Amino acid sequence: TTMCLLANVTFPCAQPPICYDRKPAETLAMLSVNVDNPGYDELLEAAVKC
Amino acid sequence: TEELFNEYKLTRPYMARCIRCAVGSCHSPIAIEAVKSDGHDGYVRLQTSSQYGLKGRTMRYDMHGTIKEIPLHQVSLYTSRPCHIVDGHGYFLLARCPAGDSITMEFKKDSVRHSCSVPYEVKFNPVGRELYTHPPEHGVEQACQVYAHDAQNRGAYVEMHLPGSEVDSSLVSLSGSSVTVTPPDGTSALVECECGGTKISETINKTKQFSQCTKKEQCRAYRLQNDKWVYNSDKLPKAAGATLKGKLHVPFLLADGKCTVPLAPEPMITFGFRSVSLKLHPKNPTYLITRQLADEPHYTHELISEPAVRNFTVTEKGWEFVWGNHPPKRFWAQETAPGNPHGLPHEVITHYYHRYPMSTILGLSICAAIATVSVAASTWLFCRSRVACLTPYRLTPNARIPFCLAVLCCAR
Amino acid sequence: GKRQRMVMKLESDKTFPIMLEGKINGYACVVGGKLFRPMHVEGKIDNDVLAALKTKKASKYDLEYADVPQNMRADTFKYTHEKPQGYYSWHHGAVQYENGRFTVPKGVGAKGDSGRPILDNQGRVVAIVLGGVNEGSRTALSVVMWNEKGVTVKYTPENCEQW
Amino acid sequence: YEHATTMPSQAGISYNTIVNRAGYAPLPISITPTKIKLIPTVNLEYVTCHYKTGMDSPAIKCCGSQECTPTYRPDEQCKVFTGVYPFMWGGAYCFCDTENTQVSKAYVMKSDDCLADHAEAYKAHTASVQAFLNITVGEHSIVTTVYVNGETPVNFNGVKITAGPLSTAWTPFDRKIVQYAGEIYNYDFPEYGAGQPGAFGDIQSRTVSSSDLYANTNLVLQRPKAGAIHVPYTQAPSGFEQWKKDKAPSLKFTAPFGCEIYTNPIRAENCAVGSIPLAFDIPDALFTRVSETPTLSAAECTLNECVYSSDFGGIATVKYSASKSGKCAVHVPSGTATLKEAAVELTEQGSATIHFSTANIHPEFRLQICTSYVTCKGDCHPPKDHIVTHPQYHAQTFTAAVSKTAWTWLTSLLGGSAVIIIIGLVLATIVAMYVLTNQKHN
Repeated sequence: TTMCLLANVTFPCAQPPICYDRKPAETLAMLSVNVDNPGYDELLEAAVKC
Repeated sequence: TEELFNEYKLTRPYMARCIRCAVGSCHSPIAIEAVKSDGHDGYVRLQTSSQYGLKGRTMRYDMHGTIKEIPLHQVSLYTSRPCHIVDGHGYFLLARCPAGDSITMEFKKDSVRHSCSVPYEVKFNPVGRELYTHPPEHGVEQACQVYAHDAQNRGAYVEMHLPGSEVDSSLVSLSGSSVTVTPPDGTSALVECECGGTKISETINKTKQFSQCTKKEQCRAYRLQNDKWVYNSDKLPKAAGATLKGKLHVPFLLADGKCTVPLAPEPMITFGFRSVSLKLHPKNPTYLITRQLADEPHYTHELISEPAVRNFTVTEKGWEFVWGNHPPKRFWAQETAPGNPHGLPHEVITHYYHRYPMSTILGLSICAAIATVSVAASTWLFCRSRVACLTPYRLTPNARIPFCLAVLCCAR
Repeated sequence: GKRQRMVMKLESDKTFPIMLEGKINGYACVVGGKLFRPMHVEGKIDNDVLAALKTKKASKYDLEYADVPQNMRADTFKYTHEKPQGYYSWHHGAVQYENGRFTVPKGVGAKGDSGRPILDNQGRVVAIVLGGVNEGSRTALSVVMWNEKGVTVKYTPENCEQW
Repeated sequence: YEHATTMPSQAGISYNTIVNRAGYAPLPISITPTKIKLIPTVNLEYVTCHYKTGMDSPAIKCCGSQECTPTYRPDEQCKVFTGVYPFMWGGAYCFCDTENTQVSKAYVMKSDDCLADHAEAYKAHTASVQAFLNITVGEHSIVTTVYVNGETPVNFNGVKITAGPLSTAWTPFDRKIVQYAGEIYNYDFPEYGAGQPGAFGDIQSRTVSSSDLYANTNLVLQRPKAGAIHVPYTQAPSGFEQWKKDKAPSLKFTAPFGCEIYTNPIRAENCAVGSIPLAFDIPDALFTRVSETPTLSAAECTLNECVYSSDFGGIATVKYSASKSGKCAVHVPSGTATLKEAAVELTEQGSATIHFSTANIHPEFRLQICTSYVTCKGDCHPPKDHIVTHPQYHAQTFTAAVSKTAWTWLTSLLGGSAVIIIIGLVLATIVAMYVLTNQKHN
């Protein structure tokens, strides 16, 4: 399993709090720090669709 | 298939600088970033500024800030002869092209022709030991590596960043005697002017009149983009802050496939004594790889393109040729020397000379030397014994020779 | 006394010396139509007829021989093979023939008297002096002679010195 | 029973031999090697591919002065350019005339196509030859995979076989190996760190899925053109592409002894060099007493056909008079001929036709039929085909192709000279004794 971030709160990278089609400007900030992260691919796949 | 298309749904297209854009140089919406051509049968994978597939077969390009689209069958490109677009996904187009020095992607929206030529070599890479320019109608199938037509998640990623502040001369304007900055619809901008003191201001959808700075050139009007990405390109200014914000995987990577390779005409093989001759009639140019099956291989490698005749030497230890995409044919020599080994002594010498060339010369030389020394020494001893017989009988003053020693020693 | 006079009367015309820059080193022999002359004696023949010929060689028997022409074959020495033991005539006096060996008393013998034939009481050549070796008081000779069969036998004692 | 033999290392050609325990019937052994491998110990060092110059976006400041920041990327070049006046599509980017500043940044990273198109630099030592044998010990067959070291026997039905060590430690692989695109190249690559630009090794990487890559690609940043935004660079073209253009042919085309260089384990197959000794430990339950087998008397051999050919160019007939009807083994213990048959079924009375292959022009070999020994003697004739497509089924000898005419012309001219010189010596001795004998009287 992999825990992604948006603040100092860990969540599983398959269940994001936000989506691109809901809030577009903040998903890029969500994908900012999560590049050096083994679950960037799962985070992007979960941010693809709701 | 939205699961792998929505990632490029969150980027943008952009405009960038081209060199040859059908009159001089300009900012072209179809600026080519890279052309990677390592697939075999002529498949190239461009990376442009405009995006693709965003709707079935269309291309999506920026045009002075605003985003347009055309169907993909009005986009054409060519290296030396025309190419054929297969598909596209995001920034990446897949094409099929002959070899050339450059690529010119072009379309025509209005009666205004867009182009971009970049000097990137496209090369055509054949499969196998037989060098063709267009793949044959038939042959055999070998392992080749071409760019995969699909768009699946694989190991490769390219990084998309925030866009920079794009400047806009059109955005600045004039009142009766003033300078007015009118942002587009629902759009923030930042304005920087240097006519009086120093001004850095930002608007959010507010047509603001400035009282000072009574020239257009005193003010630079930028534009703000916040929900979109652009590629990490050298043709775009970068935004403040070191955030890269993310990366996307590329379509059309290289994979393992099967390609039909041509098959050469079969040679006409004629044999000789410790020799094999080859009459070779290639259609297109064709490598010939030969080697011996002994401790010293003495291999030979030659790209043959015209009709040729290649006389080789085959010993009793083996020989092997590869002609084209054919398998290796092995040949072995056996003992057929010119001559009869069973008599007529000018024939056995030539038989054992064509069989063993060095040993025959050496053996006949040493046997002739031994026979010569023996005959010369025996004749020397015969003359010595004849002198030793006739020396006492000639010193006598009577000068006679007896009966036995006269004829047996030729004394007279 | 008279023996040396008989040797000088018999060997007057038939004996020719060998000259080498004025030095007499040897003597040839004209017998049987043949010209005997040794190897180690080198020089020119004093006779004009015998010098302009070609002598066949025999290094083992130590003899050069040639063919005397027919106009001189009557004026040669005589030769025989029948010899008893006892005394014989030599140029310096007498020579003893004992056990098939020629012996000369001492006092005489130097370098130069090589090729002198040994005569008998009748006037026939029985041997040709080639070398000599000093044996106690009485020296021995290394010579050549003939036999009844017709084989030239060369007799040579131990450690001889060529003259 | 302990039995040791010596098979030449060459696949395809059969090998026959028989065990002769004294009071028992001879047992035929026929072993045909199917495949002979040679697997070296192979240690990966680094992989290489095409590079991909990553160009960072130009940071531009109007009437200021940028500063260079290090990022410790591979072969990372950084330079800052002043006095530039950039243009976008919508007008000028600055308002100043001078004092504008722009950072160009470039670095070298691996290509996107590395997982499919790359080469691997290895190292070779300590090969282990491994063989596939098809063994027939007493009319019973099995396919057997055996290791040729001084241990590791195989066991079937009580029979124990230990392939002895190869006579030669030769390998077609040198110290350093490059595997690319299924083929194997005998290249001398630089070490991990000694990669020079323009040649093989300018990009290095410990594994394909590694993270730390060496790059020495001679990257130099140039000045951007007046009035434009780009990062210009100038570096050496790729070492991997240049290696691909300047390849020698692979090791499956240039290796001696007919090796076949295969890919997926790095190995060479069916490479005919050296000889493989064998050893047997046969149980006594597979043998048979002599009296239960055909024992024969009064056998004679005549040669019908005799051609010194690479294949079985000889036909010989053995006329026998045995005691019972059955099979027995046939074998030539010498190296003159090689039998095809190795088992001839006999009646109580008749003739047996066997097939051999020889290289002697005048063969004379001692054939073993069931427990006896006959002598086959004939004359062979040359073949007419100059080139064949199969290897040589026998073993050559010195003085093998010498004819009885050639022996006559050797002997009558080489010993006849000795006869002439010794009769010259006897003649000289008789002449010396005769001449010294006539001298004795004086």
